[PDB]
Amino acid sequence: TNPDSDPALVDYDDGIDFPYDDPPLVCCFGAVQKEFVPVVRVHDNPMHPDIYSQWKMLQWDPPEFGRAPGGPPSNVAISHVRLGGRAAFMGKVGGDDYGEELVLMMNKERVQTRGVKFDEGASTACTRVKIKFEDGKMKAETVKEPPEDSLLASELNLAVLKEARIFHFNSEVLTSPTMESTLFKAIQWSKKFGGLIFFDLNLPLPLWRSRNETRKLIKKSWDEANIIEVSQQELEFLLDEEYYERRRNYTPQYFAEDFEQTKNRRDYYHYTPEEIKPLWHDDLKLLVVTDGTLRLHYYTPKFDGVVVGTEDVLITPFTCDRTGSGDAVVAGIMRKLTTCPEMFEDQDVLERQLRFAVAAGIISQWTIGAVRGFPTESATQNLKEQVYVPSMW
Amino acid sequence: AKKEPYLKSGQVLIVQRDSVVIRSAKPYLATPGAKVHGHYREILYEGDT
Amino acid sequence: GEDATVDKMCLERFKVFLKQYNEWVEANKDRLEEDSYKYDQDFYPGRRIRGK
Amino acid sequence: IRKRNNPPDSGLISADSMNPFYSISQNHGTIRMFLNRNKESQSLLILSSSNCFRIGPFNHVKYHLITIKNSSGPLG
Ligand SMILES: [Ca+2]
Ligand SMILES: [K+]
Repeated sequence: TNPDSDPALVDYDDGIDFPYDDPPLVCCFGAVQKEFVPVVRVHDNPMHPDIYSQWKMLQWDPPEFGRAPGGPPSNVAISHVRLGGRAAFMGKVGGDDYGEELVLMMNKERVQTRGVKFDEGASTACTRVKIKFEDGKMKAETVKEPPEDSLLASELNLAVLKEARIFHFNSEVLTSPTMESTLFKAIQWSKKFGGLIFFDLNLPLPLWRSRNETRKLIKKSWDEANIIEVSQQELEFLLDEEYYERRRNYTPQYFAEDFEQTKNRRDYYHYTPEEIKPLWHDDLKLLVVTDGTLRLHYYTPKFDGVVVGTEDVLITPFTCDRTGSGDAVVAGIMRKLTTCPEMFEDQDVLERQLRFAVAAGIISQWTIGAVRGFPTESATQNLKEQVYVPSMW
Repeated sequence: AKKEPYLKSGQVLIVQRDSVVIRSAKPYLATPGAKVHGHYREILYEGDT
Repeated sequence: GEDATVDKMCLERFKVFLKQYNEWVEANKDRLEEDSYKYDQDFYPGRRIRGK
Repeated sequence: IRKRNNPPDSGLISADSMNPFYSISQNHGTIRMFLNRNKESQSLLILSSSNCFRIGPFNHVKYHLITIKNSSGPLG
């Protein structure tokens, strides 16, 4: 009954004897926010600084890292429920109106907020910082972490962790010393009850500074995640950003080595498992690399491959929004993993079910706002059947 | 042969011991009585008749 | 036949050139190969044979 | 013409930005150019990796004393 104890002695037990209700529960762990795309990098050709009506042009011609941006784990939980699954969110919010509103936001989405703790003496999504002028450059230091980054290990809901067959978290929690300590306890509990660990990187702005520095931080959480989702930019940044850029810019001097190279299409390079060896480990049951919704490069210990997808943000130019697309594809993966255990060891069914995740991401790009337009399961299933020939579904 | 995949349309530009380099070409079927616009080896741009 | 073998030949001016040529080859084998990579992106017939 | 006759000798003081070299401190493709005499001007085409491609390897070539082994090289 002690969340902060070592998950090796007596479990939390309680009076759960009847079978859990299908579909299997999924726990999404971390901060709760609306919108708040974490993956931020420097991009060229900016639009007008003031005229935000022109910024739609960067939605249908997006930065390559922002093709299918991820979000807070709440978006994954909300999108997972709309896909038919059951999701429970674990985190801490303040006692102010926003904390009530955020919890109300997840409650209306049928997301189990029993794992959400309330910090009365805190302001939701509010970080108090001190501005210091160091070496002639203005900087800031986190005086007090927000309640999202202030979930103690003793506040974990073991009932959620025991039922949750998949435990999901982002790399944003790794930017908080309090949450990083709490995360490993939650992972330890989840492994004890048999749940799978899902690691959706979604590297925030600080973690893009250096490859060596970032890999050191990710190292501990990477080695204990059964399922890992990364984007193409994240995967290349972790291995070698410059090397893969040189391959894309390479053009044969005299003639193409094959007919397809003459077409000079977009480079949908499928990384070999040898290039994945530095990031691979024994417990990694599945790794997916998402080039937006265009390519889903999946990797398993037994096999690997790529699932081709599409994107049509231009079909609705005035209501297209890339935000939350990465959450939708992640939620689509967990939706099918909890219902098709054969996926981890059957490549044919792995591609078919991943197309559901592709279709979910496509719909999520057609509406302004992430949680506002997360696709329904029937909407996602219909798009999958329309987009793909019946042999692929 | 049976094992080798099909050859894309074009002209054999380079012949080597094992591999062959092809310059891409697009054949257009023309019936008798048609009028070919342009002399031999004349440069045609996209959209030119 | 036997009287036509190499040991009956002078070839000294050419032999001295071979002595100079071999010395130059050793001191420039690596230097020339690096220049080929630096300037010629892809190997083509007529370019320096490099690599394996 | 005849660079002597260059009032550009005073052109630098006008709107020019030539460096005095005392304080100043991909695309590929072969030329496919031929002379069509009906134009009196040679026309140009570019052969690059977007036009010429390599067909995969296959076996299409079918071959029909005080000395060292024969080796391709100069004779003198
Ligand atoms: Ca992601
Ligand atoms: K959206």
